[PDB]
Amino acid sequence: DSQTLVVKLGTSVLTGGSRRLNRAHIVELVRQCAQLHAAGHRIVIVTSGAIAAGREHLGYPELPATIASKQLLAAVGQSRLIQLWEQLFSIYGIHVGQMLLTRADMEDRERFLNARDTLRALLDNNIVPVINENDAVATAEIKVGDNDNLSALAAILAGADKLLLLTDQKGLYTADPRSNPQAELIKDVYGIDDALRAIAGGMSTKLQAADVACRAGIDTIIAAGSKPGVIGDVMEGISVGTLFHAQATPLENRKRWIFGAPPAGEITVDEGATAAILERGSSLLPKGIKSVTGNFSRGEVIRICNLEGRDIAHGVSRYNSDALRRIAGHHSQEIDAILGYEYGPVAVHRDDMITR
Amino acid sequence: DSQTLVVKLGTSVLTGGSRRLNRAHIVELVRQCAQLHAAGHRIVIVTSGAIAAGREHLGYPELPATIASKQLLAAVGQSRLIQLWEQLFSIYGIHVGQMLLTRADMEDRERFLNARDTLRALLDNNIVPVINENDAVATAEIKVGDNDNLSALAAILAGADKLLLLTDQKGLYTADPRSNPQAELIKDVYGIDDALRAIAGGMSTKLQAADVACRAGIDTIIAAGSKPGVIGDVMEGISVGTLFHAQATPLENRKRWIFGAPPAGEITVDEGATAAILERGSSLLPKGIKSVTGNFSRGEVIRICNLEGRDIAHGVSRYNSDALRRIAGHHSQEIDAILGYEYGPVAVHRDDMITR
Amino acid sequence: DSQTLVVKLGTSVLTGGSRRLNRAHIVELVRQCAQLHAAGHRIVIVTSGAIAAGREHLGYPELPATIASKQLLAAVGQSRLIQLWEQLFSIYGIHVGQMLLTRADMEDRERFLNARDTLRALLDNNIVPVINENDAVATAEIKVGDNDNLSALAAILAGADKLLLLTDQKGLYTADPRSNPQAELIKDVYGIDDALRAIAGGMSTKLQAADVACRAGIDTIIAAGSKPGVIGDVMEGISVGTLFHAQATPLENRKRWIFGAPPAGEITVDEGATAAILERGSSLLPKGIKSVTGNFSRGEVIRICNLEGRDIAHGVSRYNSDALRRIAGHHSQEIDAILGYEYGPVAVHRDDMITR
Amino acid sequence: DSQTLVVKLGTSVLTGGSRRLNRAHIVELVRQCAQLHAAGHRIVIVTSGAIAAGREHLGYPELPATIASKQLLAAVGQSRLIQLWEQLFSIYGIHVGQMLLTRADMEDRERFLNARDTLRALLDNNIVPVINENDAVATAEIKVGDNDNLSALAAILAGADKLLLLTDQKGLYTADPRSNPQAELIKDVYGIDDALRAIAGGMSTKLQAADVACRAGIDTIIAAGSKPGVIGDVMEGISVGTLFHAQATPLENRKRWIFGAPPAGEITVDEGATAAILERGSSLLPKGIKSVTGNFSRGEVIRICNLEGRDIAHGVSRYNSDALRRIAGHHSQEIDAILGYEYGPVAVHRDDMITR
Amino acid sequence: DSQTLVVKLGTSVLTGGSRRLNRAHIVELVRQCAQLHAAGHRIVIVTSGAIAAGREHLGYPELPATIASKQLLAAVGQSRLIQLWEQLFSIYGIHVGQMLLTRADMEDRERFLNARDTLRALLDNNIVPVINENDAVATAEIKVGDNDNLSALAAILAGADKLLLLTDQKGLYTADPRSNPQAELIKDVYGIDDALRAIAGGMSTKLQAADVACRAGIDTIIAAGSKPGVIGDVMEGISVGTLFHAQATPLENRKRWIFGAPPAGEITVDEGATAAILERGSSLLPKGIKSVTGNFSRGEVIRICNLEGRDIAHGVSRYNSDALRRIAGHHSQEIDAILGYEYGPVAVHRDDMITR
Repeated sequence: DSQTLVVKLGTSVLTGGSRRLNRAHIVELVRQCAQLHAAGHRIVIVTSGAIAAGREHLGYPELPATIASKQLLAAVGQSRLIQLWEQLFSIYGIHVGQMLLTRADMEDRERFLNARDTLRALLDNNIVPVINENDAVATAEIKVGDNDNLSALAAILAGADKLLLLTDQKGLYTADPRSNPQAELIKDVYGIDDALRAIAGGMSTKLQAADVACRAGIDTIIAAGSKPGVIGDVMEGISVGTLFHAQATPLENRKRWIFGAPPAGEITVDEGATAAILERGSSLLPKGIKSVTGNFSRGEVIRICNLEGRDIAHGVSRYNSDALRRIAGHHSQEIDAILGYEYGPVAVHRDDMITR
Repeated sequence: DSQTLVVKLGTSVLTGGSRRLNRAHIVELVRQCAQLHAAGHRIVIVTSGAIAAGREHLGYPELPATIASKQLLAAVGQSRLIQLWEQLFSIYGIHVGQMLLTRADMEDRERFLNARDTLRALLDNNIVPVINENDAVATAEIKVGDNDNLSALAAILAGADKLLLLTDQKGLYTADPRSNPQAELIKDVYGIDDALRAIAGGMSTKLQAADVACRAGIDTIIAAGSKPGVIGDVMEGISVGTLFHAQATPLENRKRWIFGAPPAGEITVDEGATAAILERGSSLLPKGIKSVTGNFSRGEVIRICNLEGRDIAHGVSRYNSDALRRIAGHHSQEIDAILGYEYGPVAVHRDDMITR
Repeated sequence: DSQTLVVKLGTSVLTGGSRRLNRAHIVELVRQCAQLHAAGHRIVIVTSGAIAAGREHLGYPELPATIASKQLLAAVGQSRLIQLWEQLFSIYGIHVGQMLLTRADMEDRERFLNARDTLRALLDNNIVPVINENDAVATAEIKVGDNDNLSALAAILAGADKLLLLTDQKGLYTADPRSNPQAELIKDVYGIDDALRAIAGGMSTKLQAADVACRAGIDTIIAAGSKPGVIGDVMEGISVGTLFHAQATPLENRKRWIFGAPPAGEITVDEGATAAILERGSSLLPKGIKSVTGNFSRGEVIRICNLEGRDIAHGVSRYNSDALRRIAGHHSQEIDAILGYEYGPVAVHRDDMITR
Repeated sequence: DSQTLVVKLGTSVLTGGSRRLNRAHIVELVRQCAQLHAAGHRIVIVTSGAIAAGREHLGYPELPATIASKQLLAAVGQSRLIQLWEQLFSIYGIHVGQMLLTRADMEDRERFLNARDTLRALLDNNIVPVINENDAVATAEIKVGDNDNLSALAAILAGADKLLLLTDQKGLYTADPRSNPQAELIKDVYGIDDALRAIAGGMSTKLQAADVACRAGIDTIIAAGSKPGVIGDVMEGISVGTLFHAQATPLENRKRWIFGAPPAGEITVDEGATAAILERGSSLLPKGIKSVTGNFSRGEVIRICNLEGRDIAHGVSRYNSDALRRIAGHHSQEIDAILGYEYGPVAVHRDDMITR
Repeated sequence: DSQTLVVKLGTSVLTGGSRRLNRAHIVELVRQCAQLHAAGHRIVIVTSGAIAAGREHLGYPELPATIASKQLLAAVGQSRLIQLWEQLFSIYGIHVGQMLLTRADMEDRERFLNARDTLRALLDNNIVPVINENDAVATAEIKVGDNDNLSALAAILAGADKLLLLTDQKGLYTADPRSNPQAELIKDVYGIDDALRAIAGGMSTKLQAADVACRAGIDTIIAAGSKPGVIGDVMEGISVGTLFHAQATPLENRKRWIFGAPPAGEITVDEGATAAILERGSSLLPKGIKSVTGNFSRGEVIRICNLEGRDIAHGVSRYNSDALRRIAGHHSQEIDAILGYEYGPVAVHRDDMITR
């Protein structure tokens, strides 16, 4: 039962509050993640703290406290941090891939598909992808976000089963633990309500990310990074901190994604392909394509109809309208010859359409 | 209560029986050693497996099975292994210094003193020294030995309190554990006897090293590398394997070292340094020297006598006879100007002399 | 026509007088050496400046000006310098190997043979050997030498054709170039006479090294490191600086080495082996051996005589007397089975004997 | 949704009725299997016809028609056929492993476990295992069986989802197709009854194997080898021939396997391990073992009880009683050190007990 | 004077201590075996090292150190090693047959007979049988045995005259050759005793195999694989290593085998067959069979009595009781017609019977 887990590490966890990175905690977490990976699970890491790496690499220079200095430090520390991550993960024989993503890329239909394909390839080739925010084109408000929303976006993109948010605190408490001895850590949360938001006054960003993940059908866990073996316990299901149960199911999220917008086009599908899609729930092949109507790009939701014209399914196109028209009615092995490139042997994946 | 601990790691422990180094076990042991170092103790590491590092670095070439190939692989793997040790120890902010030693250097009087000085400087500057055998000028008869005797020699050189020999077995057993369910692990050994040698049939080299270490007053412990927290337990004194108690005391070993060979010279000492040596057991400074007789080199044992001629102490010279003659009666700050170099402010250290 | 070249790089050349290594000059020299290596020649590098690398790696600490500090710095600088050398040589796809040597090993009969075998293996497997001085057991007087004599010793050990000593000066001048405008660069030297040592007043160590190398039949060239393409021009025979012609031939040096000491033993050789040795000048195999008389270690010069008893040749034994006695009369492929190790298929190599 | 499919190929299918193997059909089936493997599935191949390979390799000698000749031909053709299979599978970059199994081995408790572990390793390392019957120790009656029962045994061992029995005929017919034009191929069979046995008079062996597989909870399909794309259609679920539905569930088969015999021993399990087994259904670790009672070998079903002695589960031991006693209470990484070998880090796998 | 020889080659001999098979040594040994085969003798080869072949074929993958990995490697190395053996033997025009056997097969009465018949057919058709342990169903303790006991079992099965065990050492030594120069090679051994077992400490397995072979009346020789022409000298009779003379005679071994267990049945034999058995020592034919009493399987020891009921001989049945009952009193040419198969033209072979 292999599962996909996304781990978010804040700068406070990585540095321990100091000016530099604390590599002992990082290597312990890497050991736990390597155990999980060897167990057969898929791990995706979202990290931060490139500024500390940049400061360390430059010999801690005396720079003015401007956003330009922060951008410079982030630019150097991106490379420095990826190098550190690969050095630490090479101890257990695990390769690391770098991903620089922004929210605008998530919004775009085609860029989302490209990022999903790249991440899926990375995961299928047993490579742990390290995902950070592209600070080259980011703003200060995005910098204050600390990749919290980015973690939820990455979890949605990867289709992960659990999302773990490591922080300094043990999780969510009923009241202030310092003032109230009776204040207790909340264990299970089923619905994020305004009362919970009032209780926790970047914990608010963590709650927002947890709500976003839960609305997509992904369980969210908030725990303390300093807790030993926290990742393994989260993987096993043992309670270590505040848990946010998934409000919906992944199929609901797929329906929401497919039917969120009206179709941008329609294509004609032969009878055999129609039967395969309906009876067996198979993906759509370019051979069964008979006619392409309208104009659209790769990743846009399109309408699928049989020869009779009846709506049979709604799905996401893996090719643009022109390419689909050109490769219609050909064997999947000739797509590269016809187009000069290939996005895969299928026109619409089975998991990417809703049959109706 | 700072103590000096020497850890010996065979190729079996490092590689786990494979063709390549297993870095998970090594990083765990490094974590334990770093905890001990942070606790304030001094750690010296004797390592092997340069051949494995050389094989891995060269892309595993198909070299002929010859001693020349082994020397080739050792030459490359020395640098590769020191690099690996430095990378692993830098995680906890600890620097690593390389030292290559042979038994011939230990036998020599002057080279022993030079190696001791280098190791003492490394230990005083909070740097973990990594000791290996110089395979460029080595022979196969010690290549089969796997640094077992070199570990004891290094323990003697460093003035260590405990010597730990990590191995595959849990230690020493009364009988064969496989054949005899009643066979149990021997916990304490006070005198290495012929019966013990007959019991263990390469445990023989480890027994010889343990005997050599115990004869010099150093406790020897044999344990299993795979045992979790072995180094910490050994440091605390908890029983984890076969323990060989020290048959002698460090004072006895010093007496043996001083009186092992006849004095190679004699020096004359004024009354002030005589009172310093006798009443307080202080070291000897070049100011107190009045006359130097005989020819000797650095490290030779010399005879110390007062103005009358009565013998007061025997000690190990830190300068050769010519240098002592040239710097006699001068302040310690002028040694560098007079000679062009210096070996310290004292002519004979208090710990290298025996008052009588 | 492959040739063996030994390049000695002092600390002044490596650092340019600064406190840290200047990697631009080093990478240029590495480019020249890589060109020569790809051309089919054999390159041996004698380096220095470990103290600079140790200072740089430690963050330039405020160590007291003591020899203990120098040894402390060298202990880390050795590893750092070898890492730098391998990084620079890996650009041109050339592997490197570390060899730590002392003059005492060169004086020894057996350690000399072991070092020669290791170096020959390194050279035959297309690996550039980097030779330095073992500072763990070295003295201050050796430290002030700066590997001038070690360079000549390594040149003799490697059987090199040319020894190149890079320095700051352009070469050797008849008079002081600064004071006397007409003072010019001496081009060729045929004998190091008293006048030459009078002219050059640390140039004296370089003259001593050149004398040692030329006495063994190796051409010594003194040039300036900053000169562009100096190594290539030295290889092609162009004049770039003072050249010291070889006073003797390698055959004369071999005779001096063989007949320097009386033979330590004697062996009896078959008539077939006699025919191989006398007419054809071949090596000696263990099959032809019948009786070994006397006790000797590996590397000792022994006497070879036929069955009737007359001397035929004197050579250097590759095995000790006991091993030769045990393996005499067996095929060369059984040596490992008989002894548990081997030093090669021949008992006395052709180049290590003088037929008479 | 990866699935494990076992394909059995008879001699008639491989040779097409000729004296020699017909490699065109074999390479077509290999192409289909390679497509399935690249799709992410697991394939196990049971083959025959080694006698034909032996005849072809020996140049078709004129041997007497005795069982000894057939045994010799099988002995040569085993190697020849494995070589042919690996050559054909290397075209698509798939490695092939050979396993020789007999029914008596499956009957043994320990040999069954060893074979299962070997097959699981082969499948997990993406290697197609080719399974045949060891004809060296087999009898003539076993030879007439044509690996039909062996195919079902291998399917049970691998835990396959479907079993395909290629044959000359299209499958099972209601009547004789030649005599009766109204005779039709039976598509689905839910229970093998005596009427079906009477209908088909080695088709009977095929029915026996199908019944054995169905009673184990594995679907059995009988089709014609000459049918194009038969394997792909079979795995996709398209009907191509007689289908035998699974009478029982895999959990029923596991219960039958576990409770077939009374436990041969009992062990004591700590409270934490008891909670892990009960609450989470995890496997048993050697650390949680507290006492081993009775004598048993690896693979035997044993009784698991908590500290209170209550019977909590029944499972299959991966180690013998002596090894379990010796390694009880130790961390899994020390099993190899204690025993000299390791059967895995767990005592009993979670799939290998029934919690009660 | 044709003789049968069994040669056992350990992994150390095959690989020379490296990670891969050294084919020069193997081809030399194959050349010697081919010369012997051409001379008219019979050769049986027992080999190991499938793990090395599996590692080489799979591109030396990085597998975890577990017995599962060893089984995975062996599953491919078996085919690779058989292919290598047949490739090397085809140079001299000799075919090779594969035989996978285990000790349990030797224990079984009928499997022993089947293996003996297969091996006899292979030998009679000038095919060298290559024998290895079936690692699919083997245990770790079987792997550590290195086919030593299996070699003796195969020698017993084949009825070989000599058994040759190639090893790294030159043979059995009175004392340690390294420590004691007076230690010499024990040329002849007539009885394996406690002192011999104490002298040699995997030499113990070799001694056990030699004892087993000697008690069966087969000479055992331990020599060094690297020795040139060892196989030819062994066949000729030259002393190349420790020789273990046969303690018993083949007739004694046959009597021990026959009378090891009481007869499982009895048959009635006509007077002509009785006369042939007693006077001429001929084998028993199905024609002379008069009655079959009791039930038994092929290979079981049965009791032979004449018409009067007097016991005449004890032998081993080549058929089961039912088959003998069915074919009793019929000609040998009709056995195949009656049974559909034939185990030979005789009921009990003369060499398998003991007249009494």
